[PDB]
Amino acid sequence: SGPVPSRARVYTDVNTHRPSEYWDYESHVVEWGNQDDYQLVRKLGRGKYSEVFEAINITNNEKVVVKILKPVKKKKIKREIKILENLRGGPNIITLADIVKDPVSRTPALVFEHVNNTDFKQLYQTLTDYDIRFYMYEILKALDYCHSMGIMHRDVKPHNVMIDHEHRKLRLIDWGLAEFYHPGQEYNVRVASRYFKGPELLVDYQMYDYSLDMWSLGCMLASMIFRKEPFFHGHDNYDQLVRIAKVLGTEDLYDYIDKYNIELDPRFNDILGRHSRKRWERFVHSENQHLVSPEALDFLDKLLRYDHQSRLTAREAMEHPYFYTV
Ligand SMILES: CS(=O)(=O)NCCCNCc1ccc(-c2ccccc2)c(Cl)c1
Repeated sequence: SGPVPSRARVYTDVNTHRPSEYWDYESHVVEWGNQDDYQLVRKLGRGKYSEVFEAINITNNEKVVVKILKPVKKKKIKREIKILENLRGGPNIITLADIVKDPVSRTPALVFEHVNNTDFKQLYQTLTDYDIRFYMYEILKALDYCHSMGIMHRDVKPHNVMIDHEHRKLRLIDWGLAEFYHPGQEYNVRVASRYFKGPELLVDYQMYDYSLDMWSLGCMLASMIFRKEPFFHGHDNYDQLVRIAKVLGTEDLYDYIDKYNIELDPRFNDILGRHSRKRWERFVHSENQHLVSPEALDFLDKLLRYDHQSRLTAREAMEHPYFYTV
């Protein structure tokens, strides 16, 4: 038979009921601006096919962020531009302000609202249980919103979450891997960053949905409340599944792959082994006990499930008792 088909439990047909103009990014008409309105200040980082810079919009003396894209694949740039335009104004979503080209080098660049990020390697051991609840809820607002718009982010991780702690401002960034969800579509599993990859990706189950972002969110929450970064520390994509199996156990892994009739890659034969299901309390230690609670453990247990259909949706997650104090 092949693998059993699957579809999202929420926002299943949002793109189906919309015109082609919304989701057909290949037909989208991009109108470039003039990069002369912007003066580059400093480098903020470097990605696989992008260099991010802090800049000045000289026409109003306002700070902006400029992402210069290595134009490796045109279809992918068009996809990101369309999704960004589509999501513009959503809660906690980076705002694409302009799209410009270097008049001379002709390289594409995306211009965004400036976010004053506070350091990730400093924003730790000062953060409280309340702060973790607060920021997790702000990320869920972003996720429920983009999922409601028929988009899955597919690269949820701490590097893609910008926080201005002084102003308690959060922005979900880097929509370069984002995609339109269409029920029954088979997607490329070479998405997300290793530590944040959902079991569906590691077993090569192509018919995934929004729930993939919910696995990634669980990995970020686990690393935050247990002070273990990353939580699942795989050295490769095959080893990544083994690290998950050391926590969730091999019994539920076999239940998952049987339910979807997934063929497990021969490379897992000699590395998977047998593992018991671990209790979440096993990860509580003196360094992290002030951040852990029965509510946090119950919430995590509902996100970190092999079965992508059994994971909380972003809206069910926002209703969880872990967020009653927010
Ligand atoms: C250089 S750049 O483009 O600004 N990127 C760099 C991003 C820096 N990340 C900052 C970050 C992201 C997430 C969380 C987090 C908060 C609550 C729950 C889970 C995670 C924290 Cl503490 C810090």
